[PDB]
Amino acid sequence: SMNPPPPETSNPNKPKRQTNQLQYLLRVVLKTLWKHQFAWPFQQPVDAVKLNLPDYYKIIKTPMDMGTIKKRLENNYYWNAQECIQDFNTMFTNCYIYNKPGDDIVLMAEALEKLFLQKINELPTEE
Repeated sequence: SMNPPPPETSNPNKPKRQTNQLQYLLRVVLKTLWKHQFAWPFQQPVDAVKLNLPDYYKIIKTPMDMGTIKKRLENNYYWNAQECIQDFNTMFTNCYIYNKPGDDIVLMAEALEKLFLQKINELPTEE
């Protein structure tokens, strides 16, 4: 029922880069999803205590959220675009695992994921 430590956003001995694709992931993809009317549940780690979801971190063992992704992008935490794309996909998948079809939170994730897919479709060639 207690909250775990959040995913790391800093790690000096992890190799990292700022590729043009990673720049697009921050300036286009994250920016588009972050400003959306449905972004708010995804802007920080799930607080299982305040939300009274004591089973959340029993079911979701690889948590991810856009607050973490934002900090990772701002901190140049990633080596490549695939790592960041995986974080977005983990975030959406976690929501679909924990919740059920038609739940408000699932409808919100679906709207954000549609925009994610539209933006990823125009990911530039590396570089």
